[PDB]
Amino acid sequence: KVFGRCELAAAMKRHGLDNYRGYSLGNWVCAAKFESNFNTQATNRNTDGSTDYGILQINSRWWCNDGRTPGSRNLCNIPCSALLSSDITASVNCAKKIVSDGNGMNAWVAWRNRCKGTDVQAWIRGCRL
Ligand code: NA
Repeated sequence: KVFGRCELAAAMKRHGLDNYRGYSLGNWVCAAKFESNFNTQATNRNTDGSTDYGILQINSRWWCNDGRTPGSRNLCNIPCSALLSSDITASVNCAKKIVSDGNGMNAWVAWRNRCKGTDVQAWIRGCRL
């Protein structure tokens, strides 16, 4: 599913991301825009052999199981395919583990290079929240 911008925020707000570990909701919308273009079926392979999955591009070296990432962990205890659902629940729940790992949102490279320090409230403007 490809979310609309305001529709995504509603989904994120309802699942408890607004101000989760102190990141305002706009940070999470901005990170989804630049990670996946709001497309829940986004996948991207990396040079190490890992793959990033779903609306927040969660990586199979640490976070989910894809059966092809040798030696990797599965810290969210999910198959990477769950991250591709139209229902974002599994993505959000895993995201909350990742941001709580010590480096905050810097674990998302698009966030660090395209959102951090920018006017991220602009991503929720106009929305009925
Ligand atoms: Na893995």
